[PDB]
Amino acid sequence: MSPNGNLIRMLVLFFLESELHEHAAYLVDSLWESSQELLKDWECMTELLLEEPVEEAMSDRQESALIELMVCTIRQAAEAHPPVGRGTRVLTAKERKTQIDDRNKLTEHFIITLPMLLSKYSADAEKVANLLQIPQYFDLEIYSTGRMEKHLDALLKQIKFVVEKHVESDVLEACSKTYSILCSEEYTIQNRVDIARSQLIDEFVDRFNHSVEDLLQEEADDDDIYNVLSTLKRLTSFHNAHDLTKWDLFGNCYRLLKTGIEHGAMPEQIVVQALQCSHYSILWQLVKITDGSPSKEDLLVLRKTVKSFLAVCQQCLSNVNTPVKEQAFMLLCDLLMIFSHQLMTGGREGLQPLVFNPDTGLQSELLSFVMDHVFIDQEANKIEALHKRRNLLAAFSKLIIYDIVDMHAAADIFKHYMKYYNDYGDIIKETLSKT
Repeated sequence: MSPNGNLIRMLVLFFLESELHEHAAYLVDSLWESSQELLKDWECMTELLLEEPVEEAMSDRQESALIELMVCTIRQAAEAHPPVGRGTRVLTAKERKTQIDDRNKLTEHFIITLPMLLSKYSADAEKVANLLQIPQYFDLEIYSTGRMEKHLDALLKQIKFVVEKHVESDVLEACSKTYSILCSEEYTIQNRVDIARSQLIDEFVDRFNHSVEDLLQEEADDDDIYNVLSTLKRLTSFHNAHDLTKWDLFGNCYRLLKTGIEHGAMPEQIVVQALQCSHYSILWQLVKITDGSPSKEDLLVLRKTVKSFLAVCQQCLSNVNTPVKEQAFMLLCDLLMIFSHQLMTGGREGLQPLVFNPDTGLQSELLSFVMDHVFIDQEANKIEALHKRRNLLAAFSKLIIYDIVDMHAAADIFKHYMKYYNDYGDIIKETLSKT
């Protein structure tokens, strides 16, 4: 009770202090066989995190670690297998009973306590984003069963406070996924969550719309920018996993971008978010059209929208800020692939009017960016910058293979940048082998 509390405090210390386990997941997995009983005392952990001390209180670093270890033990119990990277997975009768009983325990416990944890740690972006990895392991039917509506209401209260307090993309994405999970995975509660969600969206689409109007009518304040960016960020996070087309967000995103091209003075993060948001609006418009039985006029409406947006991304390659260029580039390579002739697979030849062949101008600009921004002359941030330039090239590579760009002009550039490997590689290879 306090005994299991000491073991968990020291387990959190051994993790943080030693360098013998880099990953909480791997530490938990390693102790799992021997210490499952301790590692699922979730009442003990939530107690440590929620109680006030008598003496010796936990540090902010230690609290952070305990939450991370707790979410790891919650996954391990729910999934009943080692974490990604330690895999190899058939369960005995007793392991399956333990999985069900564990799923039942952590669900009852965290439905009650997860709202209290979010409340207390609401301002801590890393902590809240970890805590919000928890409902995905819930046995959501229990919200009905335990006459537990009061606690669903409480989680939604606290998610609302999180989204309202925060702009970090990790936190917003955690909130977006948590609404997803609560919705379309149990009809009983689907309606209650749907109401809380659209109310949240309504309040943010109003704030976004008023701020867009503020900024464009306006000289322009620091407030005027913060308000647009901050509200747009929330809606962009959500627009990936929630169809927000009923709010015409593409319209106001389009104006923001059209203004940043024209008078050249739109802040980079507004442009990036505005591009992402527009893209998500277009993907969702596409799903409603595929699955529906769309008219001729329906197709030509979306086509005008997609042509105007391809044009905005083309133009945003010329923006001075390289995060803008990368975003525009990534979207160009997505959209040019999506609205390729691929679209007329699976008997869906109705969609021909939605097909887009990029012009020479565009293909040349999609060549330029690769030369300028994938292949550049010159810690932790640089292994991350590299994987992105990889993802950029790979996105571009798909367009080459299907002749959507000039496959020759591309390979020519791939020669030019591989030269020293084709000219000296054998000599460099053998030299290095004998050392």
